[PDB]
Amino acid sequence: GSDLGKKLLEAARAGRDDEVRILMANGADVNAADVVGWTPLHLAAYWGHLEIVEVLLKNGADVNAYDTLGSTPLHLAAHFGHLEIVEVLLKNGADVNAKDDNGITPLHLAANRGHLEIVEVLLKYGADVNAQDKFGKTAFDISINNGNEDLAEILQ
Amino acid sequence: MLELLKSLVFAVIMVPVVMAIILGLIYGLGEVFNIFS
Amino acid sequence: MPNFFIDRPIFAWVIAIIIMLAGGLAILKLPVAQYPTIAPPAVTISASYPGADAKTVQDTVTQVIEQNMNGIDNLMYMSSNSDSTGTVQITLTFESGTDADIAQVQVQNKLQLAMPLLPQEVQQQGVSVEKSSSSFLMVVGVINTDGTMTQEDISDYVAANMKDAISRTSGVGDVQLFGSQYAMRIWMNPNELNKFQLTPVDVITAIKAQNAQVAAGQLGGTPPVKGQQLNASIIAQTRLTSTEEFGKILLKVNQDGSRVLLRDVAKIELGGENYDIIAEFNGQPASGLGIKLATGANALDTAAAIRAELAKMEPFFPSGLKIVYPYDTTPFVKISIHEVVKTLVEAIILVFLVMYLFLQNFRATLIPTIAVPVVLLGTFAVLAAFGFSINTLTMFGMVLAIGLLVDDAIVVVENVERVMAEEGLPPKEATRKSMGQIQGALVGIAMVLSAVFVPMAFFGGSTGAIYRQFSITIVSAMALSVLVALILTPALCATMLKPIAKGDHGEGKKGFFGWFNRMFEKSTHHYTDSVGGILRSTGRYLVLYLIIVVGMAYLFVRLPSSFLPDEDQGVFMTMVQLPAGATQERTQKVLNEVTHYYLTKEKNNVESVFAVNGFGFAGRGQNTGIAFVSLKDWADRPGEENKVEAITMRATRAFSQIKDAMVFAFNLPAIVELGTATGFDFELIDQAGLGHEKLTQARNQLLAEAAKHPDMLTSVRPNGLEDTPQFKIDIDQEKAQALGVSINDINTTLGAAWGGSYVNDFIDRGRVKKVYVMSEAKYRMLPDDIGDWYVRAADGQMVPFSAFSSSRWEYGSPRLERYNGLPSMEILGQAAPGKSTGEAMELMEQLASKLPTGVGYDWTGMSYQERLSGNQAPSLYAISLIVVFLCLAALYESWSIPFSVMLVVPLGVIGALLAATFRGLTNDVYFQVGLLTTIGLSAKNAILIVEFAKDLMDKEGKGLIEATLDAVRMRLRPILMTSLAFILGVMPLVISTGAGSGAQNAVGTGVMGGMVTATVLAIFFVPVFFVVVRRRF
Amino acid sequence: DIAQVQVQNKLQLAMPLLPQEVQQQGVSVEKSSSSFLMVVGVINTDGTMTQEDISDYVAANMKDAISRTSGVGDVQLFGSQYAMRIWMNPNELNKFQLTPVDVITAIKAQNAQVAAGQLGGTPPVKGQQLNASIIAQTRLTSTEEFGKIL
Amino acid sequence: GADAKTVQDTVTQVIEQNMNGIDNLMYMSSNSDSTGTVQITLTFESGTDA
Amino acid sequence: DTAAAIRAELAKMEPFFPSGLKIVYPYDTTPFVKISIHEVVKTLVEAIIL
Amino acid sequence: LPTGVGYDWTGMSYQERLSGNQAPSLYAISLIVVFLCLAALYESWSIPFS
Repeated sequence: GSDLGKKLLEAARAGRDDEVRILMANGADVNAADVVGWTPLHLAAYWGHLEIVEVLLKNGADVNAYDTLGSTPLHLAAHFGHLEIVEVLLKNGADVNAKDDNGITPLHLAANRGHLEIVEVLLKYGADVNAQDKFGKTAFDISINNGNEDLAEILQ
Repeated sequence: MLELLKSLVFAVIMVPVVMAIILGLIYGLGEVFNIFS
Repeated sequence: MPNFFIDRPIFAWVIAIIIMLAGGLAILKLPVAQYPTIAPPAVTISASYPGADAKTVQDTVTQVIEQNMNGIDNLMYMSSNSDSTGTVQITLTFESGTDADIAQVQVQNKLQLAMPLLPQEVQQQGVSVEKSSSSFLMVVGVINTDGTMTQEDISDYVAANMKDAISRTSGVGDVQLFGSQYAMRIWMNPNELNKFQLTPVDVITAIKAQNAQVAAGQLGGTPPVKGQQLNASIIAQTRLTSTEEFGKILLKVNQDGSRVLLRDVAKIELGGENYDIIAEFNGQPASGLGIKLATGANALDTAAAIRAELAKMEPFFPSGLKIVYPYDTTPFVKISIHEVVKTLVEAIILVFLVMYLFLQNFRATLIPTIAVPVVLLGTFAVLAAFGFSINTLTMFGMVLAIGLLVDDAIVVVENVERVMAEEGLPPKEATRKSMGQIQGALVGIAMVLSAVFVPMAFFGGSTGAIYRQFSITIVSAMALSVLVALILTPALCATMLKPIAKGDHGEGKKGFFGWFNRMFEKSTHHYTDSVGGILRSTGRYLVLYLIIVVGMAYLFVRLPSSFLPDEDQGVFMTMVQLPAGATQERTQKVLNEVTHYYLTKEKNNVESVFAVNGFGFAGRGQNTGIAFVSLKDWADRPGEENKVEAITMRATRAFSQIKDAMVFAFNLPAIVELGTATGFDFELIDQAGLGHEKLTQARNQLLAEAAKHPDMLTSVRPNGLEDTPQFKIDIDQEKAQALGVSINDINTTLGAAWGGSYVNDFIDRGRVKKVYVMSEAKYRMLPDDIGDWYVRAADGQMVPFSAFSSSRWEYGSPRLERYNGLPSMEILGQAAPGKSTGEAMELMEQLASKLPTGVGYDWTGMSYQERLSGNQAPSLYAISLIVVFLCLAALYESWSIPFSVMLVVPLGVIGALLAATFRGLTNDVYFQVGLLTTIGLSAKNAILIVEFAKDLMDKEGKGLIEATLDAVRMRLRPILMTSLAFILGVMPLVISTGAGSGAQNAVGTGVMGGMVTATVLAIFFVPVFFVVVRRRF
Repeated sequence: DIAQVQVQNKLQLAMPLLPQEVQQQGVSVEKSSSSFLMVVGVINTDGTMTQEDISDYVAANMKDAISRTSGVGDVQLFGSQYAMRIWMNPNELNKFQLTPVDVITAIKAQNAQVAAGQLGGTPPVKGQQLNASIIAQTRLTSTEEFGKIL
Repeated sequence: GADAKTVQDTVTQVIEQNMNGIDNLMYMSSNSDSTGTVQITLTFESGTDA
Repeated sequence: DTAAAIRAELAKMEPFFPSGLKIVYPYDTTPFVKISIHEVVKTLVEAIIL
Repeated sequence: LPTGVGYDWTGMSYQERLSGNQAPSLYAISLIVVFLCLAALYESWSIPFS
């Protein structure tokens, strides 16, 4: 893409906030995409950068974006143990019940990794537990396979 | 032939030159130390 | 001893002839090389798990091997690098002086006891063990310049027609190949496989079945029947030998009756077995032969023989094949060594000229020009005996020893001529007298020079080897010099020297010489008067001496250290590193851009650009590339702007204007088995449990904390690679079983399609080549091409990958690295201009001390050496000083007189330091050896002055001042002769611009400065020290 | 050294003939003496660790480093490294019509490290602007991941 | 179970290439039989450590 | 020398030990070989003095 | 013989050949030293020729 978009992608994946603010001042494409369809939000959520997620959602960052397979920043902040980033993306208009190109939801991931606070704050804002993957397994079957009992209890 | 001659001439030139330089340094330093004594 | 030879000149001539013959035989029977074995021996275990990810190999191969790398002798450290291309490189570095052969076999056996623990794919591809220290001598190129024949055809022609010959050549050890020979590539199409309800597993099985070999037996074999008259070996079906044979392979028979073949559902080609690496010589497809030199061989003759053998084979080459010879560094060796030899001859000539200017007689100048060659040939013989070679270090040591060789002969001859002119004696008794004066001083001089030059041969590491070369060659030269001066030189001074009456010292002989005599006499009188006036009050000068010492100390502390100077070897390197998720088309675009820059802007200083796409010095991938730039001969690059420093600077400034790339240009360093040798290499390790992410976090934290001290650390960078995207596939087994699909078939399909699979071997034109099976590129390019791949279920019903794949994106590392069996991340850095590496290293230790728990640090490369060789110099030089003091106390029979000789050191050290600070040099190795040389020569002069003074005060009963004055008067002439001859023999090395300018200058600058300063100051200060010491004691 | 070399050269000539169950464990050829130079010991003063945990720490973080220090010929660990111990039960196996053979095939299948190639591999097409290494399956790392097995 | 030429091409000519780069070597011979058995014999100079 | 290397390496891996893990030496033939030579040297010195 | 068909010696023959090529020098060297060493024991360049 453009020079400033690439530099902002680099900054976000490295985790430099001052450079991010600067590139934002010069009018950088906050929706700049990588070659795999990722964005600064995807990166700051993967690597757990919080201040950058705020700085981005304040300068007009698309929160319900999607890559070449349908993984929004929620799918990433969900199964990496990121609570603040999930709260932020949710308080800014994130589809808490989106889907990938394979029929996967943030609840599936938070259940696979055994996270609970993420599952809690997702259920709070309308996380449909009864959504079916492309194979026919909802978060309940995932919890039962993982052998996690408190998660299954929260899910029932 | 060419190299040997060229180096020999370079020597024939720079030998007394450096000898004069060294003897003049000795002269100057001896004068200095005569003044400092 | 000398009186045994003054009466027996022929025995001395015989010894000299013996030495000359030995040295000649050696010269004819010696290796030749740029540098000796200086880097510690290393061995690389190299492996390849094709179509794998760094984590896969790191888990399946590297951990295993590292675990079984136990019970090896003289192991110094171990590193490992695992790439996403499937390759693995484990590098074991052993102590110095370790006999790399036994270590190589040790590691090869400990590995052979681990092959059964690796998967069949690594065992099939083959694990190799190589010697990594020894770098390449030359690289041979092969291009087409004709109807385009892919680089694979060139690599095959090389491996089949230009490798056996190049390896049979003399001096050629290992011969490595860049490309790979042919291989049967089988590109399958999933659509034509779904047509006939097939899979890649069926193809693999069919090939394994119909390309194998079968043992049959014999026709009439033992135990035979009674009456049998015929025995004949049986041959069953064998391996196949073409693509057509591979086409007529029965995969199936359709219900209707038709038979399926491979020609239908699989394209078959003769192609390379690996395309990850690409080579271009000036935008032309090329292949390459890497050539290594064998222990105890001559590089020059080896390269000449290689060029001859390659000229032989031009007739037998297809139209459109020419060798072009990139990366040939033997010319630099030739030029450097020829220049050193030129220097030796010029010194031999300047000795003649100086002795003629000072003595005015041909028969006396004939003497030194007979002795120095003898000593040089004897040194060559000693090198041959001790198993050494003719290289830069040895020959520069010889150059620096020329000064002492000249000094000895000049002293002998001049003293003899002085005696003959003063006392009117004949040559024989004059020589007896001179030798009686000189022999003890010469022996003490030899032992002092030994004490000075030997202890440097006990340093530890890679610098120890350099110091060893210098020390051994110089000590051999000095010992032979003293032997000659005590054996042959008197025998010649007693026969050649023609008598001259007394009172005829030079007064008269109108002309330039009759003028130089009187000028030198005037200068001698003036210097004697100045010394006499100095000796009236000495305290005025014991303070100027402390001033000089303090200046020496200040200059020493303000002199930046170093290892060796960068030279212009005729070649340099360019490095290309794109961003994370790049391809090789983009890298080849960038490399063609670099090639155009070099062949257009620097068209006047460049001959070639060998661009290799896929290999960077740190990493292997489409993201990386290098370019060997080979320059025209120095005779065609007149100027400083046309050197490698300037070309590099220009190219770097220009390539700073390239987008989405980090393109640099650097100069091929000094010894290449080593590296940059900044004395700074660092490794962070997770000594307890932590994974890759916390370790990367700690690395970045350390880089941040290091960017806050730009006054001690600069260019702090990691050598590794940063994480990149990975395409994850979360296969599900519930659905795969509900559909009756063998997960093993799933994985085999995935791999063989996208990664490749070594199936079997075949025979082409009398050679065994492999048979790979892969997909046609069109169907591997994107994730959406995965659903295009179907598996065969148990019920005979195809199934798409889309039914169980559940793919995603992730971020993971394409290059993992470990240090001593533990995960690690490397870090490269430098000391801030104005400080030492010890301060930087201590700072980095203090920083690492503030890292999370489970993170430790360790040093590698020169840093490791710099943690051993840092505490040796002072101890060994103290040993030297004490031994010198003892030798001098013995020579003079006094514990105090030696001090008069041990204070003339700064008088040369300060000159060397001034010259180095002016020319802008560093405290490298050559400078140190030159320092020791100047010290030795100044010590010769002081020793002889003091010996003459003492012998006069004892024998002739003279006084202190009269004896001192007479001694300085008698000694001025030879001091000047030696200093002038040596300064003149060194001048070229100082004013040199071209091949070897760096080392030549680092030598000559210091040597000349020390010579001037000592020659000028000792003749004034040594009398002062002698008087003061003889008074206070 | 030469003795070890000849012995290994002769043993390599036999290893093909031994059972894989032996090649996998690992044949070793050492120059060791027959007497214990020293015996390092490791203990826990807090009483929370057992012999197994201490031995695993010793074997993972202390042994491979000491088996390389320029003079050690052999090391005998007075314990044993960790491993996934799978304690089968024949009653619960017959209840489901299974056998250890199935428990072994399932593990050899679902606990694997698969070579899956990469996107944009070589030789690629013209215009490919992407390259990424595929990941299909990895060696498991916990008892939960081993229980998940089907 | 391999013809002589088969061995000469798969084993002998494959191993006879590296050996050319050994130290203090004098000559080398090689034989490839019909029973598959193959032999290579390297002779080094006199005074060499075997 | 080997025992010195071993003890150095162990000192190089102790800081990363968890809480409680301590190293002990219930078998070491090194201290005897040190103190014996030390005693012989003490004897030599005493003999010089006598 | 035809062209492209060369010949060589191995085994005993090899050594034998070497011997024949080593002697001419062996005689020279072994003579030179005697001329020189003699000149040493008896300081003269003539009686060694005698």
